[PDB]
Amino acid sequence: MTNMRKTHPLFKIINHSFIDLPAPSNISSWWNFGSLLGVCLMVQIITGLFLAMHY
Amino acid sequence: SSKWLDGFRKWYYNAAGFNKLGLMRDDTLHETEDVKEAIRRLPEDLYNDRMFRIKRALDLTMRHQILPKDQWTKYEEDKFYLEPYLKEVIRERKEREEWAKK
Amino acid sequence: ATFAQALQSVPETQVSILDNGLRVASEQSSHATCTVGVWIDAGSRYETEKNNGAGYFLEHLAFKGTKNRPGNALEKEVESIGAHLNAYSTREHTAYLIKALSKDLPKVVELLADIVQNSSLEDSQIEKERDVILREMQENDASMQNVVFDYLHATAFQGTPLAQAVEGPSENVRRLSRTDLTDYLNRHYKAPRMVLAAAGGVEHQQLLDLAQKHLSSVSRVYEEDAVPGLTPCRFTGSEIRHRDDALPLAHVAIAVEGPGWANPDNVTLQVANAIIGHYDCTYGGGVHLSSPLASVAVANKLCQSFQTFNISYSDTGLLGAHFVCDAMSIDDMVFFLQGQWMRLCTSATESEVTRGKNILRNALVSHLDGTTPVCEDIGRSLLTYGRRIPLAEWESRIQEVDAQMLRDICSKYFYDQCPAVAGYGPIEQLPDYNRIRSGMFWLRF
Amino acid sequence: MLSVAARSGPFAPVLSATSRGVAGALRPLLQGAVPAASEPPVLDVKRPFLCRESLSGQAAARPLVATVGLNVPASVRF
Amino acid sequence: QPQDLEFTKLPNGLVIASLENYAPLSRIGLFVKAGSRYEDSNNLGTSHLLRLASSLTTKGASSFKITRGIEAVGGKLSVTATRENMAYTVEGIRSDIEILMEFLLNVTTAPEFRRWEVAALRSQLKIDKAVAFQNSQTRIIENLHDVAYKNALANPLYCPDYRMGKITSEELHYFVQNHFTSARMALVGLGVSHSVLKQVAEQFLNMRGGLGLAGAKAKYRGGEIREQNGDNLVHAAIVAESAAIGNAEANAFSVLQHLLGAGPHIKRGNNTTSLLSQSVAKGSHQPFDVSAFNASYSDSGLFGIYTISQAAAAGEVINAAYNQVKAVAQGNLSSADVQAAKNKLKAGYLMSVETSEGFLSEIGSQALAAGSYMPPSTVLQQIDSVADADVVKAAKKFVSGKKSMAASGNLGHTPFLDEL
Ligand code: HEM
Repeated sequence: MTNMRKTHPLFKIINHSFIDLPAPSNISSWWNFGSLLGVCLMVQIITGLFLAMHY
Repeated sequence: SSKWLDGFRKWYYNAAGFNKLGLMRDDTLHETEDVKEAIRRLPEDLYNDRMFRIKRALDLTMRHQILPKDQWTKYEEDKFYLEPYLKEVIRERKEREEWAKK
Repeated sequence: ATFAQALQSVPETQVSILDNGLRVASEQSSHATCTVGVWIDAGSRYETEKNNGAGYFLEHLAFKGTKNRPGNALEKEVESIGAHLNAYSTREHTAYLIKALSKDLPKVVELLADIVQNSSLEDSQIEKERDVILREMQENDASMQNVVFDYLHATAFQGTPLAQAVEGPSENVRRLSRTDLTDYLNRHYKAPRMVLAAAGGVEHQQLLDLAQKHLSSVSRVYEEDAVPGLTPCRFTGSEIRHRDDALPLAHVAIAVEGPGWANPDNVTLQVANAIIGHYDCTYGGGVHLSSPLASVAVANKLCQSFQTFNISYSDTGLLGAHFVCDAMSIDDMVFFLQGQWMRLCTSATESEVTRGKNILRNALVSHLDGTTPVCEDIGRSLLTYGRRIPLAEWESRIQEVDAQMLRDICSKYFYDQCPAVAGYGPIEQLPDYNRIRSGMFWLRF
Repeated sequence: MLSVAARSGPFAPVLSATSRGVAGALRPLLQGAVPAASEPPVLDVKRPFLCRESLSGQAAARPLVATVGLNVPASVRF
Repeated sequence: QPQDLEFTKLPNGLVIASLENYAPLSRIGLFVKAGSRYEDSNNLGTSHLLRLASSLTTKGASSFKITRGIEAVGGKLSVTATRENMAYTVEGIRSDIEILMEFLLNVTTAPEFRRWEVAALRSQLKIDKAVAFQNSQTRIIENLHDVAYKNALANPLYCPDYRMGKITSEELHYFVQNHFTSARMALVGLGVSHSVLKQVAEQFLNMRGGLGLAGAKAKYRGGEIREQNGDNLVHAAIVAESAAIGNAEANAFSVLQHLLGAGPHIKRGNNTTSLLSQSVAKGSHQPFDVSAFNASYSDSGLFGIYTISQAAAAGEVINAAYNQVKAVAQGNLSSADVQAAKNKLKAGYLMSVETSEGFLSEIGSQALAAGSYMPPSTVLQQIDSVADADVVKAAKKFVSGKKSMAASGNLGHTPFLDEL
């Protein structure tokens, strides 16, 4: 057997980025903000797609 | 009709086309896990001969050429060198599978 | 000649009780050599952090002279007859044993009687084995397995008398004196917490006559008139990690709470450990080991070694695994180990259950080969269970274990539990407690 | 004839070792290279014996006997 | 119920010894006279690889089948090797002992020794040597046997570093066909009847001649070796010739070994009855250990002093031990201490055979060395017949003999053989 999270060629990127990424323990709430930006970005895209469906 | 089948086998061997590249029949096998284990158990002289034959075949296919007709792999001298190693690998894998069944 | 009447042909352990409360048990065999030992229910669990190294320092002082054989003289009469004298102490037991011939039975009973009764202590000897135990502890700091198991006992039994080690801290062995040792002897060396076990060419009548002649007076009265009890210990899901990157290898032990000495389910848990097994780098097997964890560890070159353990104490215990490996493998090894545990909670089939039953049968019978492990089994069984369990009873208890109750017991003790983790060495890739805690359950199940 | 290295004729660079901190203009003969060799395996450290009681029993008294088990760790007795 | 020990020699020299004690688990071992002493310089370290090659594919059972069958029933398989002979021991339930015998005899009699298997096994060979050399007693004993003999006993147990990656399977087949012959093996069984042992012996074992290769008589060399490796403790072994197995002086050498001290009897004691430890501790104040090293073979033997001392105090410990043995050799000894040494030797011999594995090892060793079984009471009464003059003679033979020294550690203060 093997570890599917670390050996799959697609899941290795998600494991290296958002699962087993080493991060500082003492970062404050401001370090949330950029991730929120990414979420807000895709939110815009989703809403924009539906605003592209009737404009 | 044994000689009809045998001559048809010679015709199919000449019509497959890998004898014109200098290749043996055991070189043309697809390298799955059992076949890779069969190459891993080979003696080093046979391994080097096989690797040179694959390199020569790839070089011939690159230039879209073939060997001269006297350098073609004849049917009688085509040695089935990988057959006992592959046979042992299949036997061991089937033994492991039948142990895992029970 | 089947296995059942072969196990029935084992001689019965003969147990009698003297008038003071001392247990006397014997196992008659055909050997010309015998093993006689004294087991006392007194360890580091019976200490109140002011005499935390009392048992270790007392067993250091036990073979240094008595009130009847001062100095090394008793040593002469245990070395002029060829007898080998040994002693040990765990967190809840103490043993003083002599292996000798069958002809020297009254003398070894006399030495075992007066060692545990009239041990002479003098201040020069107090300071001599004070510095000796300081050097012993300095030596034992370099054995990483002992350090990791002491860490596991410290973090799994926090605030309880099971966290403190047998040796104790260095401040106690620098501050223990004669009066506290005398108090420990008066409080713990009593007949209802004492078993005299014999194995080999020993008749029960001669052993009983010598025990009545020598061990009749043990001062079994409670002098202080205060009851010494055994409160239950609180298991703590926690982790201790000792980061030190200069060590070449990392030792990690992960364990959950055990059921205890008197729980029958321990037997089932033994079978579970026999499914997981153990592996060392010098094993001659290779890839074709039956245990999936050992096979994947030798296929991926993960661990130097691993071993499972089920340590038992009164109502409690530590059931888990210990592996030494390099740093770069640690997390991967943890993952595989956790998967094996969850496999036993979910997908235990009858083939590996039968294999674990056979392994437990062979190990639990062939462990009792010789007078010393038989005597140890008699002493520990009379101290823990209150009786010596016959080997056919162990066979009948192993036989009832099938896959359904094994996965039931494994889901009871391993599934969705909070473990205790102790790490020592380059343990950076050893994860947080949250990933190990998340590894104790499957989302697919 | 002093200068021992030059007194020994054929064994001149065997009895004396010459190195440099700054390379010369003349290129040395037999430049030489370390091949990539194997590495010893990493084993856990053992208990030291810094007291007289721990050294008791560590001295050999019997012929040396090795034992290799299949699922038993390999052991040795002195 | 153990009525006797059934001892039989077949006409081709194969020995079968069986004892029926109705034990819950049976133990069956094949003892082959094929130790590390039977290699010349052209196949050194072959016995190490042949010890490690027990789990390879054999003609009758694959390696996967061998491992899964030996541990599916809960049984165990081990190989125990010294310089002289090797032992292949299987152990398991009385019910499942027949397939264990088939697996053991397939391993021993007909190995296939495939090339890729030993190619994968050389790494385990290196790992096992590096694990076993973690004890400095192992390296000292290996160097002591290397210096003490010219040939036929100086071959190491463990494979040398140059031989790793160069041991072929053809040398293993050569070793098996030349040393696993019929009249050099004893099949010993505990918990198993004699008739099935004879059936297995006539079935699996009767295709070998019996003699093979003889040996090279193990001539004595002498000398010293010193290994500056920078340890906290200095290990020094000073040895000389002694009696072989079967002589009247080997028992006297064992009595002398237990008289001078051959191991502790008390945990964290002081060894008051040991002459060497008392003589060294008369003038010393640092941690140490002195014991008497004894080893007996079929043709030669070794007896001497083993000392673990400090780096700056090695000379005092070595000189104190040597002066104590020189005092013993001049008749300065007590007959009561000789009686204590005899009691210690009898106790150690009786405790070495109480376990089933020690009993099987002693039966196999006696069957290989002499071809007949010796009851333990006869061994005890042979111990009792040793005179004190024999002990004085053995000490005098050690003092007057040529020496071999193996030293390891910080050897700035460790003395030399001519400086003794
Ligand atoms: C690809 C993704 C996007 C699409 C398809 C999209 C599409 C549209 C459409 C169709 C409108 C006109 C609808 C209306 O406002 O009545 C609009 C308006 C607008 N969009 Fe986007 N948009 C996208 C992403 C974004 C992003 C990333 C931003 C910046 C955060 C953005 C900012 C705006 C703003 C400010 C307006 C004007 C809203 C208003 O009327 O006040 N859009 N978008």
